[PDB]
This record gives sequence, C-alpha cells and structure tokens, in this order.
Amino acid sequence: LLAEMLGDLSDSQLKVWMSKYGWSADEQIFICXXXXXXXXXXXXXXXXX
Amino acid sequence: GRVVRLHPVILASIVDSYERRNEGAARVIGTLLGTVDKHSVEVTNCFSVPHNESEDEVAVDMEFAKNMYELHKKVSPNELILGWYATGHDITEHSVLIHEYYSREAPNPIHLTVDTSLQNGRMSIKAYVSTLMGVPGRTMGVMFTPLTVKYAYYDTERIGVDLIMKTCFXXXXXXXXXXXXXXXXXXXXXXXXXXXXXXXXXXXXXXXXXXXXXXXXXXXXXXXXXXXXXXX
Amino acid sequence: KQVQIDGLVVLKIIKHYQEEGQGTEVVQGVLLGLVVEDRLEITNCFPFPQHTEDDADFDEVQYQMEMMRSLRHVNIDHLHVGWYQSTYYGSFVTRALLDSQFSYQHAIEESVVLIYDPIKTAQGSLSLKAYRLTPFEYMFEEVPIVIKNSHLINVLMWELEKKXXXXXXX
Amino acid sequence: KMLGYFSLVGLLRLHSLLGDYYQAIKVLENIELNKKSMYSRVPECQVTTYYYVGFAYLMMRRYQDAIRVFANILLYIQRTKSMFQRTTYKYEMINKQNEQMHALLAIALTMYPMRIDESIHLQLREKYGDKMLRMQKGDPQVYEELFSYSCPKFLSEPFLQQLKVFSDEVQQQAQLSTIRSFLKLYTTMPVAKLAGFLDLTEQEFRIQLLVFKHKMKNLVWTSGISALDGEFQSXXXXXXXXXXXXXXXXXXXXXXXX
Repeated sequence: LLAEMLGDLSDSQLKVWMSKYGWSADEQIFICXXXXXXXXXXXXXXXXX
Repeated sequence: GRVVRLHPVILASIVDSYERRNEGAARVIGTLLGTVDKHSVEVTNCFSVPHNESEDEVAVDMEFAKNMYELHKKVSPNELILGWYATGHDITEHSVLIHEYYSREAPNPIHLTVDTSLQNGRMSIKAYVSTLMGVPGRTMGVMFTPLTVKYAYYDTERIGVDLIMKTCFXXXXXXXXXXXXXXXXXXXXXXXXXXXXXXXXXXXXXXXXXXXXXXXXXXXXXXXXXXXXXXX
Repeated sequence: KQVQIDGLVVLKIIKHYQEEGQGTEVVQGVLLGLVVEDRLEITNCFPFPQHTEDDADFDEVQYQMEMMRSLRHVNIDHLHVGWYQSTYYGSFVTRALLDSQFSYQHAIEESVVLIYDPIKTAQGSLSLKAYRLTPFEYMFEEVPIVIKNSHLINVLMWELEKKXXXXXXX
Repeated sequence: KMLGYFSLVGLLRLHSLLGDYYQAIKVLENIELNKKSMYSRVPECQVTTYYYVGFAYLMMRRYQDAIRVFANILLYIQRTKSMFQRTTYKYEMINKQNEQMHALLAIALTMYPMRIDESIHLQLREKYGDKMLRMQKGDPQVYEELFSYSCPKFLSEPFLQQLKVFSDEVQQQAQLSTIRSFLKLYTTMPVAKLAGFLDLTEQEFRIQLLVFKHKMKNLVWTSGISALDGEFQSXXXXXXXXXXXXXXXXXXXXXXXX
C-alpha cells in the first residue's frame, strides 16, 4: 500500500523512503491532589451559599 | 421590626451545637432568646434542640422546648424566647411550617440562620420574620421578610471577645468517617436516586411557573453529592 | 497539666459571674468536656441556680439531671469534668470551697475546680484559675488554662469590632 | 486620524472588490484605530469597521475574529447562550447595512458554534432558516439544492464573484461536521454500520477512502482501520469535572448578583 501511495514504487525505491523516515518492517514495514480537594471545598461552599 | 442585633455568644453557641455532632450534611436547630419588644430585636442567648428531618416532615421536641425554657427563666427572666435558629446555610422549604410551631411559644416568630460554615465573611447570620404582602383579589400568602443584622455585644462580652482574639490581634469522628466509607461503597444506587430527586425538584419548579418543594429537593441532591465528594 | 477552655465555656462563665455579681450571690455551675491524656478539654458549661445554702449542697441533682438529659438531645454529650464558681476572697481565703472539690474528686478523681473573678476581670485581664487537690503538705494546686478555638470560631469572634470533618481528622 | 482610517477602510474595500487578498489584509492590519474617535464622530463608522473586520476574518481561515467584530457591529448570541443586543443609535440606512452585515455573519456565525438561532432574524424568510434546517438534516442533497435555488443571492461584481468560490468551500466544510459528531467513542466498531453511514455521502468508495481521510483530518479518530479484520477500533477527567463545577458556580453567582 505504501509503495502504491508513493507512486507505484519498486521494492528498492520504497526502501529509500522507509529509510528516509526511519520506518521498518515488522510482521510488514515498521512505522510506529491536595489542590483538587481545596477546589472542591470552595465549590461546595459556593453552592451552599 | 427594622433590624436585628446578635451577640457573639449566640454565633459561637450555634457553631458549638453544630460541631459536636460532626455532620457536614446535618443542619442543627435551636431556640434563640433575647428581647423582641422594640423595632430592634436583640438576640442575646440560645439553646440547642433535638431535631430530626424525614422527607418533607420534621420533628421537634415540644417538651424539650418547654422544659429547657423553664430552666432558662430560672436563670434570667430578661432573656425571653423570641424565635429559633438553624445552621442553614440557606432557607429551607420546611422553615415557614417550622416557624408556625415556634409561634405557639411566642409571636411574631423570628428565624436566625447562622452559617456555621461561614462561606461569606460579611454575614454569619441571616434574619427573617414571617409576613405576607398579600395579593389583591386573592388570599394573602405567607413569606419571610429579610431583616438587616449586625453583631453587637454588651461590655462583658466585648471584654471577653477582645481577650479571646488577643494573640491574633475522635471516636465519633472515626464513626462518621466509617459511615462516609459505607456511603461510598453504596453511592451507585444513591446516585440514581439523587438523579431522580433532582428531576423531581425541576418538575415542581415547572408547576410553580410546589416550586419551593422541588427547589428543596434539588438542593438536597446537590448537598448529597457534595458530601460524597468530601468523603472521597 | 492543662485545662483547655472553649470559647462558649469562657464567655458563659464570665457572663454568669457578672450576672451573679449584680445579684450579690455567688455563682456556680458545671463544666462539660473530655479528659484527654492528662489534659482536660472544657467544651461547655452550664449554670446552677442560686441556692440559700452556701458552697456544698448548693447543687440541685434534679436540675442537673434534667439539664444533662436535654443537652444530650443536644449534640455535645460531654462528661462533667468539674465545676466553676466565682469567689471574691483572695488569696485562697475560704476553706469551704475545697471540700466541694473533694466531693467532685470522689465522683471522678480527674475533676477540676475553676474559679473566676468577675469584678477584677477587666479588658486585657481575665482573672481565672483552675485547681486540683493534691494526692505539712498543701491541699491543692493550680494548672494554667489555655483556650482552644476553631478557625470557624475565630472568624465568628471577629465580627465584634468588625471594621467538623477537619476536627475529626485532627 | 479617524477620517484617515475611514479612507483606509474604504480603499481597502475597493481593493478587495477589485483587489488582491493579501494587500487588503495588510491594510486591515494597519487599519484599526481607537474606538472612541469613531464613536464620537458617528455611530455608523464603527459598524463599518466591524464589517471590514468580519470580511477580513472571512478571508482569513479563522471565523473567530470576524465573529467578534460583527457581533459588536450588530448583536450576536453569546457564549453561554445569552442574547447580545446592539444599540439602535446609528442612522437607519446604516442600520439596514448592519442587518445585511449580520446576515453575512450568519455564515461566519454558524461555523463559530451553534445552533438554530434566527430569533433576531425574521421568521418568515426561508432563505436562512431553510439553510439552517438543511445543515441540521446533515444531508447534502438538500444543501446543494439550497445553493441551486438561491443562486441569485450568492451572485450579488459578477466577475468579482464569477465562480461562487467561498460558498462552495464553506459547504464542503459543513458536510464533514456531522460524521465527526458521532465522534467515535466506540472501542471497536462494525464495518457495516460505518458503511451504512458513509454510504449517505456522495462517493460510494469514500468510506474506504472517506473514513481514512477523516482520520487524516483528525476531527475523528479511527482505530484498526485498514486492518485485516476490517473492523475499526475506537487526572484529565478530574480537571473536566472541576471545570464543570466552576461553570455551575459562575451561574449561581450571576443569579445571586442579579
């Protein structure tokens, strides 16, 4: 699929682009608390008020 | 009545009453004493009441009122029973009905809300007496009139407060924590019943546009959520 | 040893003593609280009615029982940790007051006697002390009294001249 | 200098009508000048400036800047959905021009947020309300037809707008939004359900392509796409909760203050 998307490349040409971006084949080509509590307290107080 | 003065002792007594139970969710209720025979009501003492609320309905111990007041009278007849207080922080749906009970002891009934959480610095107290403006061509409807408050002290208390602020100038708690943990271990059902309650309140308000009842329900639900957060 | 006195306890004792002073009749009441460690917390007090009788036998057990029961419906539910009185004579003028304390000590050996002077108490000077009996020796000794107030109480007190979970955790 | 600013704005507008986009944008960048002189001299000038800003925003990819300038020139629905009401001080012809500007803004406005507002706008006209309904439907066939019928409105000079370019671009963005609106939220999704939904889109082969293309856009995230199986897979939370709590408090504050 990658070779198709790159313009129908031969396996050799595809290798050039995989090499350029560091992609490698795998199985396939490998490509890739306290404060909170305080906040709640304030919010609660506001609600109560 | 034009205004209300409240002694520092009353503020501290309401806080002490609330503190002993150690319940954030719970709101405490009691009696206020003082002098309401002029346009300035002076609130100078208080005592706690046993009080429980179930659903809309609430229970107050009438015998407790009479028996404690009778002892208060033996100490100082000048401090009359002039109303009641609760820890709020806001007016609640049942308050006009509760107020009608206190009316039996004295009239007009006076309600002091003491915000023992103290969310707002300016006021630890909101004061109300029940009155109806009325509607022409219609029967009058009861409502609370909001009265301005100030904190004032006689010399004894002024001396006392100044002395107290000079430097500035557990088993029950464990049980409460355990109860909170139990609530947490259950909150999935209580969530779904607080979701329904919330909807109910909205319905009431819609009808009004009943409304008060719905509003109260909604508030209760919110309170229950806040208590769940605090526990966490 | 230290007696920690709460805000409402101190204000009630000063209020009652002064009211008693106008009366010209000595004023006594009970202190409620907790014995913690050696230290004692006084969280509240209540006044006993004036009696014709002086010192001991002043106490009214019917009044006390009623008051204690009605408070219990109230939240605090705290042991009687001693008694307070206002006594003019100084210093250590009266023998009679001490025997009262022996009665309290026999009920609970940890009991404390507080004495306040409502006349000599003035702005900047509260005249108060706390005593226990000793267990040629003197009969009693005095332990300094400190005051405990919550943050909520501190804010509340500041309205004069204005121009729970936490406590549990602690 | 207010008169000079007006001359700049007029000149820029003329250039835009007969002028290149970038130079006009640069003029607009110089152009803004204190509000107050304009306010003192006349009501209308400020509205004209707002319209120019809106036009620049429209030329600009972002619709946000223009959304603000247009609302100030004319009242617009606020974040938190509160009505924004404009002053009627400006001369009636100027006000009509402002209304036209507001009608133009709807195009910018729809992109900015939501949803189905035409309350300020007259109910009777189907020109704008119909367009709103078609967007709501999520089906192009109605949208395309709306352009086709109200071909006349777009045209209104002819050389200046020979090809309807902007409207077509806007419609193509508009078509994409609904698909993102499902917005994944599923760990693993049947292919057939996706095909049924993507089928509605005009290209049949788009889902094999249309679905992958969406991933490239990044509006919506697809997991397991191009897989042999063929089935798509699909502290932070606390912060979100805190945010909501804040909004609730804000609403309460406004209520209390009121």
